[PDB]
Amino acid sequence: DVAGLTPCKESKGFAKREKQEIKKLESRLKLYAPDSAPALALNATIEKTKRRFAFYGNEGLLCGTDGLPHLIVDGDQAHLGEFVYPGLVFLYIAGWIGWVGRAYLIDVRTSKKPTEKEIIIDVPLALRIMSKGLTWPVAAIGELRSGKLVEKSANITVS
Amino acid sequence: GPKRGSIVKVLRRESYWFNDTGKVVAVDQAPGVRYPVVVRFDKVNYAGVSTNNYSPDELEAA
Amino acid sequence: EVKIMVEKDPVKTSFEKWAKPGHFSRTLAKGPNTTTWIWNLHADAHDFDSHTNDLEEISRKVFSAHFGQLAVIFIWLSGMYFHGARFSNYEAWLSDPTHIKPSAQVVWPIVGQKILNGDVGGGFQGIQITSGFFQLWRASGITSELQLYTTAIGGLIFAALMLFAGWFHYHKAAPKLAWFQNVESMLNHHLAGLLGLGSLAWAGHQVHVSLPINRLLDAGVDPKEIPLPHEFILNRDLLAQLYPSFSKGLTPFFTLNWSEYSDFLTFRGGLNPVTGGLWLTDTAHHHLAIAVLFLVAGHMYRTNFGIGHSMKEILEAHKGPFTGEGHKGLYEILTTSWHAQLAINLAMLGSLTIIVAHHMYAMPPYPYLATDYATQLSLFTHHMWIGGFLVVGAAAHAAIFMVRDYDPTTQYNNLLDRVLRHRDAIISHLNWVCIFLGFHSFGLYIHNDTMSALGRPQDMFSDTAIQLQPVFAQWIQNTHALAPSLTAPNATASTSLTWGGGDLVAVGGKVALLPIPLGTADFLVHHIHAFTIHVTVLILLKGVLFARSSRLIPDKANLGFRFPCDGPGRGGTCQVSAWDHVFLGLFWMYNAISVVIFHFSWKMQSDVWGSISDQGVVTHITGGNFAQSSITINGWLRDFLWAQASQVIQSYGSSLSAYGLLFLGAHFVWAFSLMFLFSGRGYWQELIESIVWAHNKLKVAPAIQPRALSIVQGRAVGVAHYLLGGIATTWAFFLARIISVG
Amino acid sequence: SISDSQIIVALVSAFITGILALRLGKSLY
Amino acid sequence: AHSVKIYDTCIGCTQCVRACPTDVLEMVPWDGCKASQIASAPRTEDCVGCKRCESACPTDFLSVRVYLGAETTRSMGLAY
Amino acid sequence: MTASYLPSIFVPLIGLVFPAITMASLFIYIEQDE
Amino acid sequence: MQDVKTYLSTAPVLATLWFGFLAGLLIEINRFFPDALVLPL
Amino acid sequence: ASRFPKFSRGLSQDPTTRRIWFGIATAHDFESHDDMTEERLYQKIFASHFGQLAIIFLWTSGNLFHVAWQGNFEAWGQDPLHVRPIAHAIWDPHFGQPAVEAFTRGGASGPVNIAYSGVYQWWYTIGLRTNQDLYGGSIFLLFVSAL
Amino acid sequence: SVYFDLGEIDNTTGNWDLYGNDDPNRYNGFQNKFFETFAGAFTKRGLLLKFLVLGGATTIGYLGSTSSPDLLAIKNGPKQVPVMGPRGRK
Ligand code: CLA
Ligand code: CLA
Ligand code: CLA
Ligand code: CLA
Ligand SMILES: CC1=C(C/C=C(\C)CCC[C@H](C)CCC[C@H](C)CCCC(C)C)C(=O)c2ccccc2C1=O
Ligand code: SF4
Repeated sequence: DVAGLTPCKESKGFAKREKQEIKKLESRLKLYAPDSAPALALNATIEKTKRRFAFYGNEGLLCGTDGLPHLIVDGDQAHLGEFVYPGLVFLYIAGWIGWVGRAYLIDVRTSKKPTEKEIIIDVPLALRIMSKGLTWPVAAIGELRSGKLVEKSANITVS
Repeated sequence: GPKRGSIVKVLRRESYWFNDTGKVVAVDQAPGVRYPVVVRFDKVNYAGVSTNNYSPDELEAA
Repeated sequence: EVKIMVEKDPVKTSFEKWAKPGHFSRTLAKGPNTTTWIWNLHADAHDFDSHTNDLEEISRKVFSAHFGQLAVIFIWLSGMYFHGARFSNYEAWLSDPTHIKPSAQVVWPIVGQKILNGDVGGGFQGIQITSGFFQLWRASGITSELQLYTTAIGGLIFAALMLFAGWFHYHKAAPKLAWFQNVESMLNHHLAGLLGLGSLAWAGHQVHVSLPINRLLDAGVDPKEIPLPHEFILNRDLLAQLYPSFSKGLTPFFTLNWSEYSDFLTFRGGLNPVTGGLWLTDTAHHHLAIAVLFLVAGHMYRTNFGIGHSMKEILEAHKGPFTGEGHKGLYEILTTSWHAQLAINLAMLGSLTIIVAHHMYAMPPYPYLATDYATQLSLFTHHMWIGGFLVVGAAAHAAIFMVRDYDPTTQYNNLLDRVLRHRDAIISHLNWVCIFLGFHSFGLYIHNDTMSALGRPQDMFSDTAIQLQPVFAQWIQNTHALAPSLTAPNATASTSLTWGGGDLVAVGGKVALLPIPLGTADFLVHHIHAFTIHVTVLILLKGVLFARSSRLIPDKANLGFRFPCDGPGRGGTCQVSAWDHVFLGLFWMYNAISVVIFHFSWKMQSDVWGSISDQGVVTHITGGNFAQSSITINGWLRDFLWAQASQVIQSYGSSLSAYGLLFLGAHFVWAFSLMFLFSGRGYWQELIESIVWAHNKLKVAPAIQPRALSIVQGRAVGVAHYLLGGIATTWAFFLARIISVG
Repeated sequence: SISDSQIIVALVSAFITGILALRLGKSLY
Repeated sequence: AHSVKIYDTCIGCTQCVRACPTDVLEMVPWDGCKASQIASAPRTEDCVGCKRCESACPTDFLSVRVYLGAETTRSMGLAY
Repeated sequence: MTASYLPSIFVPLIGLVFPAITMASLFIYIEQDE
Repeated sequence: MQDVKTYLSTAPVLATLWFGFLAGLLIEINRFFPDALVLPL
Repeated sequence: ASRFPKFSRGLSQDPTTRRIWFGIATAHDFESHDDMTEERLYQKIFASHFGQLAIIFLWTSGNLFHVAWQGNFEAWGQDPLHVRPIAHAIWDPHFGQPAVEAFTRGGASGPVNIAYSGVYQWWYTIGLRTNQDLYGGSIFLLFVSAL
Repeated sequence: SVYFDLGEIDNTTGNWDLYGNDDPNRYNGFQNKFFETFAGAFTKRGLLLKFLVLGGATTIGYLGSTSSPDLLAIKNGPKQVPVMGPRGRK
C-alpha cells in the first residue's frame, strides 16, 4: 500500500525467504538421527522459524521488492505498532530512570558528605525513590508548573 | 567587610566560583589590604583549592 | 644464617578497610572530591611500593598476590578440564582424530545464536576450539571423560588451597624481610626442587602411563579396550608386552647397565609417521635427562651447611680493565629492589615464550598437532603476542627501578654507572643502525614496487632478477641436515623436518612438515624483522637510560616515573618521561609481532601445508606464491590481505559468523582509539563545562565534579584500545581463514 | 596549436607574462 | 624572552620562586597582602616556559602569568 | 604532437634544473645575515 | 556485618547486581517472547 | 628584518631551525607583522588578489593549450561515446617498454593521460570544434593574465 | 690539578684540534705546480656556480634531446597495437 510496499502475507518473495531457510535447516538436520540432541535442537529452530514467519504476516507489516519487512515510522494509524506504541513505553521507562536519578541526587545533595553517598549508595533511600518514581509525568509537570524544576543562578563564567 | 560565617555569592568574573556561594572565614581589618575577605567553598577548582580571598566590593549577595 | 622467619598475625583480618574504598594510600583515602579519584584508585591499586616504604610489607603483599594469581590460574585450568569433560566431543574425537574437529564449548539457544554450534562431527554441535587441549590430553594418555571430571575437581581443590595460603601468609604467619632475601636457598630450591623434581615426576608419568597407552593408540585399537593407566603399574608383564625392557626390572638403572633401556629411552629425530608428532619414547628420555641436569645444577649456592657458592664473591671476582669496578654492588641491587628483579624475569620469560613459539611449530610435540593447522597457527600467534608484551613490561620495570630505586651514593660501582655515562653514544649508534636497517630493508620493497609498476620487472630484487639468497641460513640448514651422520652418530635422524634434509611426512592427506626453502623473499622479511626489533630496542633503551635526567630536563628524576610533560617551554617537552617511552614502544612491538605472524601465516600456507594426493603430488594451500609475490607491498595487499580476507567477510549465516562480527567490532575499537590518541585534555575539559551547565539548569549537577581524563590516562586508553582492536582483528581474520581452509 | 610558429608565440607570451609576474612580486616585497 | 607578569593578588606564598628552576622569580617587599611580600620577575631573559610558576600559585585564577614570546637559545633550553 | 622534441627538452629543464637552481638561490637567501 | 552491607552498597557491586538482574530479565523475556519486531498491542 | 623573515623580529633572532618553518607559516598573516597599518594591509590584499587571478587564468590557459597541442579534441567531437578524452602526453625517462605500450591508448602516437575533468564536454557544448579555437582561447587567457 | 682558567680559556672549553698535521708540503713541487695551473681558475665561486648550472643545463639538454632509440623506453615509443576501451571506447 503506502510507499509502494505490499503486505507481507501476500508477498511472493517472503515465501522464498521462508522456504530457502527451511530447506537449509533440513539439509543441516539430515546429518544426524531423529533421536539425538542436534536433531532436537534443529527441529526446535525450524519450529521457531515457522512461528516467526507466521506472525509478521498476521501483524500487518509491509514487505519490500526483496521480501523483507519495512517499518513505516510515519504516524500511520494502521502501523502504530511499529514506532509510536513501543516508543511511548520506552519514553515512559527512560523518564522513570531519569526522574528517579534526579530525585536521588536532589535528596543526597543535602547531607553531610554528599560525595560519599555517590560512590556508596544508601539502598533504603534509593529504593524508596525508585518506588515513588512510577508516576513521574504527574510529578515532572507538577514541578514545572510550580517553578521548582530549573535554577536561575547558574555558575557559568567567561572572561 | 561582611560578617563572619556569612554566606556570600561571588561576582569575580574570572573566578571558578563565580555565581556560587561560600561562607566567610575571617576578613582581615588591616588598613592597606586589597583583598581582605577570606571565603571557603565546598567544591574544589581545577587546581584543587577551596579557599580564596576577595575584596568586599567584589562579592555580596547574602 | 638461613632460617625460617615469621611474624605471628601481623594484620587482623576484618572488613573495616574493606568498607573504605580508598585505604591503601592516604592521599586519596579521604574521598572523591572530583571524578579523577575513581580513576587513580584503580590506577595505583597495585602500586605496593608506593603506598608504604618498608620492603617488608611490600614483600608480604607481593607474596599474597602471587598466591591469589596462582588460585585464579588453577580455577582457569579446572574450568578448561571440566569443559573438556562435560561439553566436548573428546571420546568421539579419539575414535577418528583426522575427520572430527575439536570442540569443547556449546552455546545456549536464545536469540538465534544457536547457529554458532556448528556441525563439528561425531554427533556434536558446538564452537570449534583451537587451544590444542585435545592433543595434549591424547598425549597425556587421557582416554575417558571420567579421567577429566576428577582432575577438574582436583584443580578446584588446589584453587581453594592457594587462596588459603594467600590468606595465611599475610594474616596468620607472614614472613619478614630477612626471609625473602635468602636468594641462594631460593635458587637452590627452584632449580633442584621445582624444575628438577617436576621434570622427574613428569618423566615418570610419561614412562609409566603415557607410553603404553599412546603406543596402543598408534596400533589402531579402540580407546575403550585400552587397559586403564593403573593396569600398567600393578602389572609389569602387561606393560612389558610392548617394551620388553621392563621385564628386566629396576636392575639396569642401579648397575649402570642402563644401555638396555633403549626400548623406551630412545634418541630418534623426526616425527612419528602416523601421528605427525615427536616420539614419546624420546620425550621421556629428554625429561629424564633434564631432571638430573636441574638436580645436579641445584647444588651450586651456599646455605648454612658450609659448602656452596655465594653470589657476591662470584660477582666481584669479574672486574676487568675496560669495565671499571666490575659487577660490584649488583647483589645489593637485586635483593633490595623488587623492580630490578621483575625486569630481568619479564625479559627472560618473554624471550623464552618466543623461543617456545618458534620451537613448537617446527617440532610438533603432540599427536595430530601438525595436521590441525588452526591449532598450530593459534599456538604460534598467541605465544608470540605474550612474549612481545612481556619484553616491553621488562623495559618498563627497568625504567621504574632506574627512576625511583637507583641511588649513586652506593652505585659508584662502575658497571651501571659506566653504561649510564655514555648513553649519548649508545643511543646515537642505535639510532644510526636503525636508520640503516630501515632504509636497506624497506627501500628494497619500494624499489621492487616501483619496478613492477614501471613495467620493468627485470630490475627488481626477485629470485629471477638480482638475487639476495641468504647463504648463512642455507648453510645452517645443510649442516643440521647432515648431523645424524657426522656430528651426531647416535641420533637416528635430524632434530626437525624443517632442515633441508629428510623428506615429507603425511598424516592421512594433509601434510605435516617438509624441508623449508629460503630465498630472497625470506632475506628481505628477516631484515625487516631485525629492523623493527632494533627500533623497539631503541625506544625502550632510550627511555630506560634517560629515565633519570637529560640535557633537556636535568632534574627529571624529581618529577617521577609517570608524568605528562614539563610545560610547553623549551620549545615543548610533551611525552618526556619513561612511561611515555613505554607508551611509544608498545606500538612498535605491535608492528613487529604483526609482521612476524603475517610472515609465518603466509609462508606456512604457501610452502609448507597442503594436501598430498596419491603418487606423491602435493599442492599447497595458496600454491607456492610466496617466493614471487611477497617481494612487493602490493603483493602483501592483494595476495595476502585481499585474497585471504575473503573467508571472514562472507562468513555471515554460517557457523563462523562470530569471527565476521568481531572483525568489524575490532575495526571499530581500533578506530575508536584514535579519538584518544589524537586529541587532548583541554578541549574535552572545556566541552564538559557546557554539559555541566545544562545539568545545573535542571538541578542534576553531581557532587563528584566531572573532570576529564588526565593527560596520561588519555594515552593509556588510546594505546589499550589500539592494541585491542588490532590484535582482535588479526585474531578474527586468522581464525576465520584457517578454520575454513585448514 | 597544431602549427609550429604558434608554439613559439605561446612561449614568448609566457615569457612576457613571467617578467610581469616578476615585477609584481618585487613590488609586493 | 618570554613575558612574565605578577598581578596584585599574590598573597606571598613564595612558591612561585621556589619552583622556578632558573632563578627568574624573586621576592620583593610590597605591603598590602599580609606580609608585605610580592613576587617579581627581573630575569625573564632566562625563563624557558616551564610554567612551573603557574602550577604553584594557589590564587583564584592565577597571579603569575607567563606569555610565550620570541624564542632564543636560553629559552629553548638548548645545550648544543 | 607537432614538436615532439620539446618534452625531451623541458621536463629535464623543469624537474631537474629548475629545482636545482631555485633551491640553491633560496638556501643562499635563507642562510644569510645581511 | 554492617561493614559487609556497606561494601555491598558500593558502586561496582550494585552496578553488576543491577545489570545482571536486568540481563536475566531481558533474556527470559526473549526466550519466552522471541522475534518481537512489532508491538501487537 | 635582517634575516629570512623580514616582516618579524621574533623569527629573525631565532637561532634554531624553527626560524625557517615559522617563516613560511606566518607569511600571509599581514595583520600580525611588524609596523603594519590599515592602509598597507588593504593594498597588500588587493595586490595578492590580482596575483591570484593571474594564477587562475594562467592555469586555465595552460589547460586549453595542453588539450589543443596533445589532445584529440577533434576526434572526440565526432564520436563522443567510443573515444577517450586525452588530458596531455607523458614523457617519463624511467618508463619501461610495457608501460609505454600500456599508456599509449586512445588515439595518440605516444603514451598519454585520459582527461577525467570533463573539460571536453564543457568546451564542446559552448561551441568549440577545433584546436584553433582552443589555441585562441589560450593566447587570449595569457593576455588577460598579463593584464 | 685544576681544570679552569680565564687566561687559557681554550684549555677549559675543549677547543683543541685533536688531529693536526702541520706538514707544510707533502707532494711533488712539479706535480703541485701542474695541479694548481689547471685547477686554479676553478677557485672563483662566483664564476663557478654560474658555470656549473649552465654546464648541467646544456648537458641534460643535449643528452635529453640527442638520445638513442634503443637506450630509452619513452623515446622508442609504442611498437604494438593499443588495447581497447572496456566500454567499447578507443
Ligand atoms: C577471608 C577473607 C578475607 C578478609 C576479610 C580480608 C581482609 C583484608 N585483607 Mg585480605 N586476603 C585474603 C582474604 C581476606 N582478606 C586472601 C585469601 C588473600 C590472598 C589473595 C588476601 C590478600 C591480601 C593482601 C595482599 C592484602 C590484603 C588486605 C586486606 C585488608 C584490606 C582489604 C581491602 O579493603 O581490599 C579489598 C579488596 C578487594 C575486594 C579486591 C578483591 C579482588 C580479588 C582479590 C581478586 C579477584 C580477581 C578476579 C578473578 C577478577 C579478575 C578480573 C575480572 C574482572 C575478569 C583487610 C583487613 C590488604 C591490607 O591489609 O593492606 C593494608 C593487603 O595489602 N589481603
Ligand atoms: C609480571 C607481570 C607484571 C607485574 C607484576 C606488573 C606490576 C606492576 N606494573 Mg606492570 N607491566 C607489565 C607486567 C607486569 N606489571 C607488562 C607486560 C607491561 C607492558 C604493557 C607493563 C606496563 C606497565 C606500565 C606502563 C605501568 C606498570 C605499572 C605497574 C605497577 C602498578 C600496576 C597497577 O596498579 O595496575 C593496575 C591494573 C590496571 C589499572 C588494569 C588496567 C586494565 C588493562 C590495561 C586492560 C586489560 C585488557 C584485557 C586483557 C582485556 C580487555 C577487555 C575486557 C576488559 C572487557 C605494578 C608494580 C605502573 C607503575 O607505575 O608501576 C609502579 C605503570 O605505570 N606496568
Ligand atoms: C608508515 C608510517 C611511518 C613511517 C614511514 C615511519 C618512519 C620512521 N619512524 Mg615512525 N612512527 C609511526 C609511523 C611511521 N614511522 C607511528 C604511527 C608512530 C607512533 C607509535 C611512530 C613512532 C616512532 C618512534 C617512537 C620512532 C620512529 C622512528 C622512525 C624512523 C626509523 C628510521 C628508519 O627506518 O628510517 C627509514 C625511513 C623510511 C623507510 C621512510 C621511507 C623513505 C623512502 C623509502 C626513501 C625515499 C627516497 C627519497 C628520499 C625521496 C625523495 C623525495 C623528493 C624527491 C621529493 C623512520 C623515519 C624511530 C626513529 O626516529 O629512528 C631514527 C623512533 O625512535 N617512529
Ligand atoms: C599552470 C599551467 C600549466 C601546467 C600545470 C603545465 C604542466 C605541464 N606542462 Mg605546460 N604549458 C603551459 C601551462 C601549464 N603547463 C602554458 C601556458 C604553455 C604555453 C607556453 C605550456 C607549454 C608547455 C610545453 C611546450 C611543454 C609543457 C610541458 C608540461 C608538462 C611538464 C612540465 C614542464 O616542462 O613545464 C614547462 C612549462 C613551460 C615551458 C611554461 C610554463 C607555462 C606557465 C608560464 C607556467 C604557469 C605558472 C604557474 C601558474 C605558477 C606555479 C606556482 C607554483 C609553483 C606554486 C606538465 C604536464 C611539457 C610536456 O608536454 O611534457 C610532457 C612541454 O614540453 N608545457
Ligand atoms: C573523550 C576524551 C576524554 C573525555 C572522556 C571521558 C570523560 C570518558 C568518560 C566516559 C565514561 C563512560 C563515564 C562513566 C559513566 C559511569 C560509569 C556511569 C555508570 C552507569 C551506566 C551509564 C553504566 C578525555 O578526557 C581525554 C583526555 C585526554 C586525551 C583524550 C581524551 C578524550 O579523547
Ligand atoms: S602536553 Fe601538556 S604540557 Fe606537554 S605540551 Fe601539550 S600541554 Fe604543554
